[PDB]
Amino acid sequence: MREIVHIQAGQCGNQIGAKFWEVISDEHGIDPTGSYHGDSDLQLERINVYYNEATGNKYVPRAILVDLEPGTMDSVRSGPFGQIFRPDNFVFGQSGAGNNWAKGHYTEGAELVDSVLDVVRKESESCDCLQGFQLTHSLGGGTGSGMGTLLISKIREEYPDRIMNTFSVMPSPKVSDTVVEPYNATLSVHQLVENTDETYCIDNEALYDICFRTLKLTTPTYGDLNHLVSATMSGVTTCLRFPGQLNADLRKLAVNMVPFPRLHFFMPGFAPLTSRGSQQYRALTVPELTQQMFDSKNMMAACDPRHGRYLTVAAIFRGRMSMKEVDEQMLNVQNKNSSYFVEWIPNNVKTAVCDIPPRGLKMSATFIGNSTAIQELFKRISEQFTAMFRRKAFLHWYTGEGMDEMEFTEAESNMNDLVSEYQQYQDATAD
Amino acid sequence: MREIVHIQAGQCGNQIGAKFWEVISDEHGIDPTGSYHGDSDLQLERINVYYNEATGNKYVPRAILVDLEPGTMDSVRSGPFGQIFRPDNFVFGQSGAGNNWAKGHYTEGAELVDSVLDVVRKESESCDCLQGFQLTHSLGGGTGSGMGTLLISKIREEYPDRIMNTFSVMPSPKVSDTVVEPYNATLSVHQLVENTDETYCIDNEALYDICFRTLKLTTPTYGDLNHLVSATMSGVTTCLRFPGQLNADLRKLAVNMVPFPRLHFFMPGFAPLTSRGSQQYRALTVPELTQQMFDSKNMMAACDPRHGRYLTVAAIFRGRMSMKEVDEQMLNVQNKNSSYFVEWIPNNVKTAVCDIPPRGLKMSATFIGNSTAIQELFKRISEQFTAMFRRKAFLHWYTGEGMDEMEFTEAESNMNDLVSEYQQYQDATAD
Amino acid sequence: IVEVLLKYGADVNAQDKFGKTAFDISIDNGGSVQIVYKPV
Ligand SMILES: Nc1nc2c(ncn2[C@@H]2O[C@H](COP(=O)(O)OP(=O)(O)O)[C@@H](O)[C@H]2O)c(=O)[nH]1
Ligand SMILES: Nc1nc2c(ncn2[C@@H]2O[C@H](COP(=O)(O)OP(=O)(O)O)[C@@H](O)[C@H]2O)c(=O)[nH]1
Repeated sequence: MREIVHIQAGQCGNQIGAKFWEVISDEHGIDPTGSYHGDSDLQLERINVYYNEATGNKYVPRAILVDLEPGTMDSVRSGPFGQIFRPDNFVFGQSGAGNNWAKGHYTEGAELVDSVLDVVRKESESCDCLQGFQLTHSLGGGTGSGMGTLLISKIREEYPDRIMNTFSVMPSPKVSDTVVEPYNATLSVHQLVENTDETYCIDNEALYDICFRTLKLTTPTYGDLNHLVSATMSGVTTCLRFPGQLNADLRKLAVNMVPFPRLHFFMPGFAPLTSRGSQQYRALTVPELTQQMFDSKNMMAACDPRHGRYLTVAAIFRGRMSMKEVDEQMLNVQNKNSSYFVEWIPNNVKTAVCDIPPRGLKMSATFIGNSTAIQELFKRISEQFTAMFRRKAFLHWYTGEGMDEMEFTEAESNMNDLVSEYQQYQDATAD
Repeated sequence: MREIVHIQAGQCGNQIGAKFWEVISDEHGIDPTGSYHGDSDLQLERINVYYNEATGNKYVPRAILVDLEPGTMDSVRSGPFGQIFRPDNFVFGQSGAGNNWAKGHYTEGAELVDSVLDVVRKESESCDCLQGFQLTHSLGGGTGSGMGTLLISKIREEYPDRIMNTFSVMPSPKVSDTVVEPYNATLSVHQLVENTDETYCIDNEALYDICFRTLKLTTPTYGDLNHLVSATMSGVTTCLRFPGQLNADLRKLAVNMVPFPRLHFFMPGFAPLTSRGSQQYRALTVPELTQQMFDSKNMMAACDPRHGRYLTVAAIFRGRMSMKEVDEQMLNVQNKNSSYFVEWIPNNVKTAVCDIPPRGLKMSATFIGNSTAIQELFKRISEQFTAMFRRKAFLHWYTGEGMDEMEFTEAESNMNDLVSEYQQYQDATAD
Repeated sequence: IVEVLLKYGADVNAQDKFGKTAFDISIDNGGSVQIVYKPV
């Protein structure tokens, strides 16, 4: 029954992974003990995608929790829903990665990886028909970045015919001052380009700017940043968790969204944007929903969608609304904004509508775009990487772990190639 | 024209190799400058087997001189024929192998091997039709044993379809007190069993006993020991160096002598045994030569031929003598001593007669026997090896070079297997 | 910056808790046979 295995690695991966489970649990009527208490049958129809049914009619997330930082286990277990997670699915080390990709990928991470693979093997074999995997992690640290990409690679060896999907948090010096974050992110992107089928680019630069400029928060905290992350993750997974026709599984989503294998980095967006504690006085109209979710101020990646073209788009509308009005509005943005949509992929914008809205909203909309403007995110990381790399800055922290400088050169070149490929398709014409 | 490439490694290999060249150059009428001044066309007919013809009608040995020990190049170059050798064919290193097989095979020897391979490649390609290779070396030291067996293995990779022949000096505590010699010899035998086509076992135990008991030398020197070595090497290479019907090349010798690939360790014998400076008052008769070359007191390996069976024998008579009398004597020793000859290899004793005798002798005889009694030599080494190996004695000198203890176990087991194979054929019947 | 620190009296021999000086770090960051004919 199309099961997904969820994996959360590192401090960021576990923080956003926990919020994902707290949020989707509420939507499905599942309390922290695993009991169901809802009104709608749509809540449990596809509960199997993310939850295992344990004895006593309980539901337990098909989630594996990983971190080299031992202290992460306590913070996850102490969360509102820490009780729901399978105890044996918590795999924690004693020595962290110290913001070092090489430690997470090659040394401390490699020491712990077989313990994680044992637990993913067990969840995977228990599946009636496994779809693939979903990894939440950051790219700026050491565990989520290095060990997360090591896990992806090992999982790909045993399950090569399954979808590998990630929620990858991109670093921004606006939220983190760690000097080596561009190194860790470039090394991770190199891995993601080769080994994932679809990746959602949750950019800390866009999240900080949404909180500061749009939500008017003088100093956004990780809670503020993560409110946007969970709201995004709920929206982008709605099609997988509820009964529907379009993009109902990770494979059908990838066939619709990815025309060229490497070009699988999605720009997520949502509407209405809200802060924690902001009440909704009235529901947005379908034209407000459609206009806002396509707005650059609503994107979760710091890229201007009007600086590129949309290869493909998935629009998900949640709540009770007119489908005729939705269709009209979706045709309206494409006909009015025709120059930001590739003309050589006919009917590249697919729209789904789910009757169940998210918490505190009567109407909402989530956007998923595969845009050539995503090169703005990669160019920003590449520039930061190059500034340090030309000075051979901080390399001993990586080569001291056994790494070769040639790996940095290879990763830089691969990400720069990815950027040229987006530009090639942006300039392509339907001759 | 059936060329042989000669290689001499280590202090023993270079000492024995220089004596080989001094002896066969005298037999072929070649002086230390490479000029010919002989009295028989038989001396020049097959000169090409061991000598290259340089410009100016000069003859130069197709010999490569190798050592890791500092100071050895001068002693070789200063020898009676040191100037006949090709200057570029001398490969002498700075750091010796310190009686350590691991140092000669894996570390210092491996650092010098490509320089030797360059020079063997050049001699080999210059060959109109290369037969194979001849290596002189000891098994008890570090260079001849370790580096000699490394050379054999590398030469086998480039020239796998060529004959690999060695004159391997076995160690005896009667002539050397080095504690690790059984280790070096066992590690070398393991290599020889797999990688040579034919090996002449020149045993220092037999050489010392011949000098002490037969020649009546209270304290045999290496010169005394090598006087027997040179006499043997001259005799066993006669068929290769002079015109004849039998065993005229290394390959035809192997087809006649080796029924089973691993059983290629020969026990050489020669008559008459003499010391340096001992004049021959009268030439021996054909029955005296036949009786003596087959006698245990005339064997160059410390094995009793009446404790095993002869798989194959090559007898070479040198001098002017009756061929009818030689044939009669060869049939008589086989019919009188029928129980020491395998009955399942019909006509296994081949006899050649060369008109040219060795220096200072009117008549001589050389014996090459592939006898199952050679297991006495291997058992003696195995017992010495085991006494130290069970105590894990001196292993750090070998494992300190990167070696694994498992390689000692593998070598011991292989040599013990070789001994069981000789015993199996010793007990075989023509049922 | 290494230069201005040195001109303001920075100790070049100063080792970190890993036993490394500042120049050891920059070096860490930075990443045959000879035929001799001898007469005898
Ligand atoms: N959005 C978000 N980013 C986070 C969070 N925690 C850490 N990060 C980012 O992740 C990076 C550091 O990686 P982290 O997950 O702390 O390291 P790891 O434990 O070694 O995987 C930096 O770019 C942080 O700004 C979080 O809760 N939310
Ligand atoms: N017959 C004989 N044995 C020798 C001679 N020189 C050394 N050996 C033996 O060879 C062994 C030592 O090996 P050696 O050739 O000296 O060492 P290498 O230079 O490391 O190869 C001991 O068993 C010695 O008795 C020699 O001139 N004649």
